[PDB]
Amino acid sequence: ENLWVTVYYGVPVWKDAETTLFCASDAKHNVWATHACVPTDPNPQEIHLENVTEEFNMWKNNMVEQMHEDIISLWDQSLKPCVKLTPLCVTLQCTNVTNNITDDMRGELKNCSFNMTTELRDKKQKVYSLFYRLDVVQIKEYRLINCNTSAITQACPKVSFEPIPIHYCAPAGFAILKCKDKKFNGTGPCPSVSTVQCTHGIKPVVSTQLLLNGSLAEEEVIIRSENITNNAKNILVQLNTPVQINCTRPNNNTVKSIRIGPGQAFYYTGDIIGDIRQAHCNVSKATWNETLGKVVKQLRKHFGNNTIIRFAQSSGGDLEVTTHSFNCGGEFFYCNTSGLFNSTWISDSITLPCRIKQIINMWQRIGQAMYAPPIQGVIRCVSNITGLILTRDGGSTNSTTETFRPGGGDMRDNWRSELYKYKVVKIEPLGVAPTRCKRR
Amino acid sequence: EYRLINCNTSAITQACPKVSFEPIPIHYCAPAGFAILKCKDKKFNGTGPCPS
Amino acid sequence: LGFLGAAGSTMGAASMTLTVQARNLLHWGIKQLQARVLAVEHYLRDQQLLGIWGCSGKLICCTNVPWNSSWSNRNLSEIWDNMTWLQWDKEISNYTQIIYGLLEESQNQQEKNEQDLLALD
Amino acid sequence: LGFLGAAGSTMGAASMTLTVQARNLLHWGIKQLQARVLAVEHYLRDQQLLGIWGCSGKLICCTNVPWNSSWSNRNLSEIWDNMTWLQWDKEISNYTQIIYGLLEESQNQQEKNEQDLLALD
Amino acid sequence: LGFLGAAGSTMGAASMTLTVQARNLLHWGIKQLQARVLAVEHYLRDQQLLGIWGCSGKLICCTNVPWNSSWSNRNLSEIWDNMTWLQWDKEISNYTQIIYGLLEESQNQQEKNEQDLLALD
Ligand SMILES: *[C@@H]1O[C@H](CO)[C@@H](O[C@@H]2O[C@H](CO)[C@@H](O)[C@H](O)[C@H]2NC(C)=O)[C@H](O)[C@H]1NC(C)=O
Ligand SMILES: *[C@@H]1O[C@H](CO)[C@@H](O[C@@H]2O[C@H](CO)[C@@H](O)[C@H](O)[C@H]2NC(C)=O)[C@H](O)[C@H]1NC(C)=O
Ligand SMILES: *[C@@H]1O[C@H](CO)[C@@H](O[C@@H]2O[C@H](CO)[C@@H](O)[C@H](O)[C@H]2NC(C)=O)[C@H](O)[C@H]1NC(C)=O
Ligand SMILES: *[C@@H]1O[C@H](CO)[C@@H](O[C@@H]2O[C@H](CO)[C@@H](O)[C@H](O)[C@H]2NC(C)=O)[C@H](O)[C@H]1NC(C)=O
Ligand SMILES: *[C@@H]1O[C@H](CO)[C@@H](O[C@@H]2O[C@H](CO)[C@@H](O)[C@H](O)[C@H]2NC(C)=O)[C@H](O)[C@H]1NC(C)=O
Ligand SMILES: *[C@@H]1O[C@H](CO)[C@@H](O[C@@H]2O[C@H](CO)[C@@H](O)[C@H](O)[C@H]2NC(C)=O)[C@H](O)[C@H]1NC(C)=O
Ligand SMILES: *[C@@H]1O[C@H](CO)[C@@H](O[C@@H]2O[C@H](CO)[C@@H](O)[C@H](O)[C@H]2NC(C)=O)[C@H](O)[C@H]1NC(C)=O
Ligand SMILES: *[C@@H]1O[C@H](CO)[C@@H](O)[C@H](O)[C@H]1NC(C)=O
Ligand SMILES: *[C@@H]1O[C@H](CO)[C@@H](O)[C@H](O)[C@H]1NC(C)=O
Ligand SMILES: *[C@@H]1O[C@H](CO)[C@@H](O)[C@H](O)[C@H]1NC(C)=O
Ligand SMILES: *[C@@H]1O[C@H](CO)[C@@H](O)[C@H](O)[C@H]1NC(C)=O
Ligand SMILES: *[C@@H]1O[C@H](CO)[C@@H](O)[C@H](O)[C@H]1NC(C)=O
Ligand SMILES: *[C@@H]1O[C@H](CO)[C@@H](O)[C@H](O)[C@H]1NC(C)=O
Ligand SMILES: *[C@@H]1O[C@H](CO)[C@@H](O)[C@H](O)[C@H]1NC(C)=O
Ligand SMILES: *[C@@H]1O[C@H](CO)[C@@H](O)[C@H](O)[C@H]1NC(C)=O
Ligand SMILES: *[C@@H]1O[C@H](CO)[C@@H](O)[C@H](O)[C@H]1NC(C)=O
Ligand SMILES: *[C@@H]1O[C@H](CO)[C@@H](O)[C@H](O)[C@H]1NC(C)=O
Ligand SMILES: *[C@@H]1O[C@H](CO)[C@@H](O)[C@H](O)[C@H]1NC(C)=O
Ligand SMILES: *[C@@H]1O[C@H](CO)[C@@H](O)[C@H](O)[C@H]1NC(C)=O
Ligand SMILES: *[C@@H]1O[C@H](CO)[C@@H](O)[C@H](O)[C@H]1NC(C)=O
Ligand SMILES: *[C@@H]1O[C@H](CO)[C@@H](O)[C@H](O)[C@H]1NC(C)=O
Ligand SMILES: *[C@@H]1O[C@H](CO)[C@@H](O)[C@H](O)[C@H]1NC(C)=O
Ligand SMILES: *[C@@H]1O[C@H](CO)[C@@H](O)[C@H](O)[C@H]1NC(C)=O
Ligand SMILES: *[C@@H]1O[C@H](CO)[C@@H](O)[C@H](O)[C@H]1NC(C)=O
Ligand SMILES: *[C@@H]1O[C@H](CO)[C@@H](O)[C@H](O)[C@H]1NC(C)=O
Ligand SMILES: *[C@@H]1O[C@H](CO)[C@@H](O)[C@H](O)[C@H]1NC(C)=O
Ligand SMILES: *[C@@H]1O[C@H](CO)[C@@H](O)[C@H](O)[C@H]1NC(C)=O
Ligand SMILES: *[C@@H]1O[C@H](CO)[C@@H](O)[C@H](O)[C@H]1NC(C)=O
Ligand SMILES: *[C@@H]1O[C@H](CO)[C@@H](O)[C@H](O)[C@H]1NC(C)=O
Ligand SMILES: *[C@@H]1O[C@H](CO)[C@@H](O)[C@H](O)[C@H]1NC(C)=O
Repeated sequence: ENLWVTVYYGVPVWKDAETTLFCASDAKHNVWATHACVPTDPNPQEIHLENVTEEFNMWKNNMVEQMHEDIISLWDQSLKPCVKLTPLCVTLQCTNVTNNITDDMRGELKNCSFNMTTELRDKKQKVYSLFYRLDVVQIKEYRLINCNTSAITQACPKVSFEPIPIHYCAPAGFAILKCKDKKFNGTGPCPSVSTVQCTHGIKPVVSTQLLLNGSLAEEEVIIRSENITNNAKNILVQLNTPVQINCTRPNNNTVKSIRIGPGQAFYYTGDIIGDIRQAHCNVSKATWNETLGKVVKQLRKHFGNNTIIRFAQSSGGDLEVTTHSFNCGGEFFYCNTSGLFNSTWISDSITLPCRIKQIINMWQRIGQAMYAPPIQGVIRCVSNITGLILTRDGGSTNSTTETFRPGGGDMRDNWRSELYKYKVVKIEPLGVAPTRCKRR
Repeated sequence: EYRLINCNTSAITQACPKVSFEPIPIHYCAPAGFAILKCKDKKFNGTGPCPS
Repeated sequence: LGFLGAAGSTMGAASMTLTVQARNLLHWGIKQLQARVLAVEHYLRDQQLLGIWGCSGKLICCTNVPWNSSWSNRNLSEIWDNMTWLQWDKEISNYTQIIYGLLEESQNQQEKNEQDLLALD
Repeated sequence: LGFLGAAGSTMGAASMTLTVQARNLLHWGIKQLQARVLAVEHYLRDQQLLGIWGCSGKLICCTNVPWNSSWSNRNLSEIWDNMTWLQWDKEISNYTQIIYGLLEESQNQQEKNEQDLLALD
Repeated sequence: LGFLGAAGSTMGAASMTLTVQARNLLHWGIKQLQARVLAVEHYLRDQQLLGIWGCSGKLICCTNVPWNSSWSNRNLSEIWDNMTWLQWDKEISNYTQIIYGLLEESQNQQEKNEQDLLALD
């Protein structure tokens, strides 16, 4: 009939949008966000949206990029007041350590000495310290790793590396949607959708080949990838059960320090008390055996019936991607994961060797490097696997078998495991309608 | 033999010779939506109700 | 009854919550400020559209622009009682700029002149 | 009668100055930006609240919410002549959340529906 | 008649374009933010001034404050047909603050009182 344009304001309609999110945390010095952010809402609200099928796509989620940039900038701030080690690039003559030692690959630990500067410009001192083979390159005469490629900064010993959960909250005019559907593969319409003011806290845990200290799947192991048929893509696997990791460093190392210049001091590994033994991490055999069987069953659903599934160690690449990185106590460990992936599937514990490196580059940036200070005493660290990163050696159509190897090298993929649940939308309050009416 | 005091503690920066340390009076002003109240009382000890 | 709780409701039912929705529309330091400044600017721009239409005093208003029903062949009961606002916004997504242009030009321009003529005498 | 000169005056006398008060409501660069953005966000919040009440066009308006005598056991002449706004604001500070909620529920939500029905018919 | 195209026209003709003009009124990070914030504060202050005058809902309005014959020695039709707004603004630039004060003081202060009495009844 005689229909007319009408206008409504406050209309409950939203559109896809990207905006800066405000960081907050539930949390003395720490490298993490607690210094750069504000307190959270003690009682977060959630509203279920009935009859809503809103589409999610984790692979396009901009929240991943926003977190990455905040984490990198956040981490860099912690090194700005800290000591520079530029004076330490020297001839560094070294010899083999001889002691009551079960050792490792021979030459792994070395006794080194160098001419070092003092508080006064007029004076020098002779010092010695222990170094790991990974941090030393032969020119006998030696150089520290990256002495010809980058400046090295010593991390301040007072600052903790222990992860602190980070929450993100919407600005006014925006809302964060959450997918509640169980067994969601990260894409397509979500059967159950709710709105939250803020996200659940996410810890910035850094690891390779395995995802540590994250969320678990609600019912069954979930396998997802940007493209399941493309062997190039990383496959993220979320476990529905925990598997622990027990790492230790038994050697009882000691720490000594010397003042360098008027404003700086250097910390180094001193004599080791007692027998010298290999650092290592345990993985339970029985638990892992069950865990693999569950993953294989789910893989068969994606890759078809009667395909023989095998696992193997990475064929190549840098230590960062061929080994499992840890940060325990501030010490950086690299472990050989072989024996976790050493299996074929058709139908009490494992001990992995580890190596310690004091010079690291967590974000793989060229021209950057950090020196961790040594930690005094024996270290024990207990954490758990909540997922895996896998890649295929396949893409071949000429076989009835398939093989998987660990992936890694991109930190953003770890955050996807917690952020796949969330989407950001903008609220558009204005709209119009046909209903018949009259006005003067 | 001598050492400059605190060479064992900190870097020392020379003050620039062209920069005066002479005090300059500073006034503080409110942003919009705010106002500053001033007590006009005498023999006020800095606390309690101000009569003016 | 909470924010966006109306999303699953029919367009008619949703009208009960419009006021509730309105209340919620209003280095790192730079990023935070940019978000807040833009949120304010966006809010003000929507208010300007209403101000031109003369609808700024109300959440709900009528206009003098005819519906031109050929835009969508639906009955009022088919729209108001059987559909959400989310679905509706898609149905008229290609006509929104037209409707807004009609409101600013075909209504406000006639109304301001008639009101002025009455004021003059 | 300068800014806040009315603060010591009786609530009735204070009404003469409401316009004057309204006129005054509206890393160094970061300090300037934070102060200015907050001043604007605050200003808009007060205006939005009046807009819900429908009082945004006036400094003074009436509403359809009846007074609950339990909020204050006083006569009208008692409040207007024997009290300042500073004293009054403290006296009913427990009930301001209630009054604001009543204004929306009893007037804004009710009137927009009745007026829409008249417009529809 | 594009943006400011009206400036070349006489004052009467310019009234056709008021809506067009209205649409356009609304380290490195500091420059961006300060420019945006100042633009917003200026915009809001003009709306506040109209709100005091009671003309906030209209592009054009009339008041009951009489024109002082000393403000300009011109005929009414002369001003509308023989001048541009750019010229007109200069001729009364000495009296703008006086006119603004009169609108606020001489009229709106009385209307709010009469409305209170009518509402009271
Ligand atoms: C520390 O001792 C080990 C073991 O003798 C040295 O490694 C040997 O190096 C020689 C000479 O090139 C080789 O012929 C051997 O095969 C190495 N033995 C191994 C790998 O078991 C190592 O060079 C010594 N380190 C230093 C600094 O002298
Ligand atoms: C910094 O020094 C290292 C060690 O000399 C260089 O790495 C060597 O590169 C040459 C090129 O002829 C190779 O033959 C060696 O095998 C490398 N040595 C090691 C231990 O890997 C490095 O190239 C120098 N600078 C840069 C930027 O690489
Ligand atoms: C998650 O599962 C959905 C199905 O629930 C996948 O959607 C597929 O989309 C493609 C588009 O070309 C269709 O051809 C498929 O038929 C759909 N599903 C199936 C089973 O074929 C979606 O791609 C999945 N996401 C991922 C990352 O695998
Ligand atoms: C590991 O080394 C530390 C020292 O770095 C040992 O701690 C010492 O324990 C003895 C016990 O009598 C104390 O008297 C010392 O004062 C301690 N040294 C400190 C606190 O610096 C520790 O016992 C060693 N652990 C062993 C041998 O298992
Ligand atoms: C990981 O498992 C290994 C093997 O059971 C543990 O090795 C034993 O450790 C105890 C001391 O805790 C020694 O007395 C045994 O001789 C070790 N057995 C060996 C070397 O075969 C290891 O301690 C476990 N790690 C942790 C942190 O519990
Ligand atoms: C982890 O350890 C294994 C050995 O246990 C390394 O692999 C060996 O590589 C050699 C040379 O290709 C083979 O001959 C061996 O058969 C491999 N394993 C064996 C024999 O058990 C593997 O490279 C190590 N991983 C890393 C990252 O160093
Ligand atoms: C994963 O979380 C667990 C539990 O918080 C971590 O274990 C704790 O580590 C801190 C820091 O060393 C200790 O103060 C706690 O006492 C530990 N809790 C225990 C032993 O129950 C574990 O370190 C985390 N993993 C990572 C990689 O951060
Ligand atoms: C869908 O909307 C209707 C509206 O009456 C509501 O009753 C229903 O609960 C909503 N969803 C479900 C699953 O019921
Ligand atoms: C090795 O053990 C022996 C016997 O306890 C002890 O005498 C010795 O000090 C230890 N190591 C060295 C380098 O002497
Ligand atoms: C330190 O310098 C002296 C004098 O040249 C030299 O004899 C000594 O070997 C140097 N020490 C080291 C560790 O190089
Ligand atoms: C996965 O990659 C294959 C390569 O042939 C492509 O055909 C297919 O469309 C991709 N699937 C996607 C993008 O979902
Ligand atoms: C750590 O030790 C516990 C027993 O204390 C064991 O249950 C668990 O599997 C271990 N975690 C590993 C080996 O990752
Ligand atoms: C390194 O060599 C020096 C030679 O004097 C020795 O005194 C020192 O104990 C050695 N350090 C270790 C850890 O063996
Ligand atoms: C894991 O346990 C099963 C029995 O539950 C056993 O058959 C299998 O051999 C074990 N591990 C491997 C790699 O097969
Ligand atoms: C293989 O196919 C059968 C049905 O013929 C099915 O029951 C079984 O689960 C399949 N195995 C897979 C998908 O691994
Ligand atoms: C890995 O698997 C191969 C093939 O079955 C076997 O020969 C090898 O011994 C296994 N490695 C370990 C450490 O069990
Ligand atoms: C895995 O480790 C985390 C560390 O915070 C702990 O909270 C969680 O309960 C662990 N899961 C287990 C032990 O199943
Ligand atoms: C620096 O020398 C002063 C001389 O009084 C002494 O008091 C102070 O402890 C020294 N500082 C350090 C860090 O040794
Ligand atoms: C419906 O509106 C369109 C413009 O959006 C117009 O072209 C068409 O003629 C209209 N139908 C009528 C007026 O019947
Ligand atoms: C809309 O529905 C009414 C009854 O509510 C009916 O009378 C009318 O014909 C319908 N309009 C159409 C189908 O265009
Ligand atoms: C409501 O719309 C659906 C499609 O969304 C349609 O299938 C159904 O018939 C409609 N119900 C009516 C018109 O009563
Ligand atoms: C509106 O435009 C979209 C493409 O952007 C088109 O798919 C849709 O059919 C159009 N709607 C109408 C009613 O023409
Ligand atoms: C203060 O009180 C006196 C009466 O005692 C009154 O005349 C005066 O106006 C009051 N001042 C103010 C600012 O209200
Ligand atoms: C006044 O407030 C009390 C307490 O909330 C309430 O019980 C009473 O019903 C209210 N009276 C209203 C209209 O009278
Ligand atoms: C308020 O009215 C009552 C009526 O009994 C009266 O007793 C009381 O004195 C009045 N209060 C004032 C301040 O006039
Ligand atoms: C108003 O609220 C305050 C804070 O709870 C309370 O102390 C005061 O007694 C209240 N006034 C009343 C209930 O009249
Ligand atoms: C008009 O202007 C004259 C001065 O030219 C002034 O004396 C008179 O008071 C004014 N009338 C007003 C402001 O009503
Ligand atoms: C105003 O009109 C009068 C006649 O009413 C005329 O005499 C006078 O010149 C006009 N003033 C002008 C055009 O400035
Ligand atoms: C305005 O009036 C003046 C009087 O000298 C005249 O010269 C001029 O042409 C007029 N402008 C017009 C009519 O546009
Ligand atoms: C306005 O003020 C200026 C000040 O220089 C003066 O020159 C001009 O004549 C004044 N205009 C009027 C109409 O008085």
